[PDB]
Amino acid sequence: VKSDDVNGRTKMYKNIVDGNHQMEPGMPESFNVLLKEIRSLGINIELED
Amino acid sequence: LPVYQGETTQTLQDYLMWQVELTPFTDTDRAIATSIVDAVDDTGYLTIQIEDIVDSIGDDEIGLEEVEAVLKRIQRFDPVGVAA
Amino acid sequence: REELNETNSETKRKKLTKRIKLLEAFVQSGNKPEWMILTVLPVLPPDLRPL
Repeated sequence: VKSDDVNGRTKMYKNIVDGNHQMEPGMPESFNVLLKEIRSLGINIELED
Repeated sequence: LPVYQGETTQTLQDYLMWQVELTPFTDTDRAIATSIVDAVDDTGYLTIQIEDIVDSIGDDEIGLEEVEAVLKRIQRFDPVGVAA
Repeated sequence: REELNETNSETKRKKLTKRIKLLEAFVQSGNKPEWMILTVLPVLPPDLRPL
């Protein structure tokens, strides 16, 4: 929660208003952006399990 | 410095899209609200009517009643009288 | 491997088994080494390059 990417800000606000108080691990959204990198995905041996 | 942006919460048409994303709605309701918001001209009114969105989608599931309901839920959120 | 096994010295022990291990790893890697100078290049998303 505590920074900048307002993308899950909407989800956080909706969950809190619902009192859901829930979050999704997802990816460093910025490391998902670093995959966007990945030498342009050049390095994607990423064996997500 | 990945991208750039302007006034927010006050986020322009995208502020309406977010206030739509800031309320509880299903996938179809959100999609129709987004069709209403993205189809809004520089004057603030709904640039493309429900019929244009239905024709572009070509989806029978999205109907005039459902589209009208989703737009009326998005008639006055941020600010009042958007997608006029 | 043959050179390291036969040619053994203070300097012969070094600078070559490193090459042997690098080759063994690259074999374990399996990718075409020609990737060092590639054939395609990433281009920034517009939402990756700012103003």
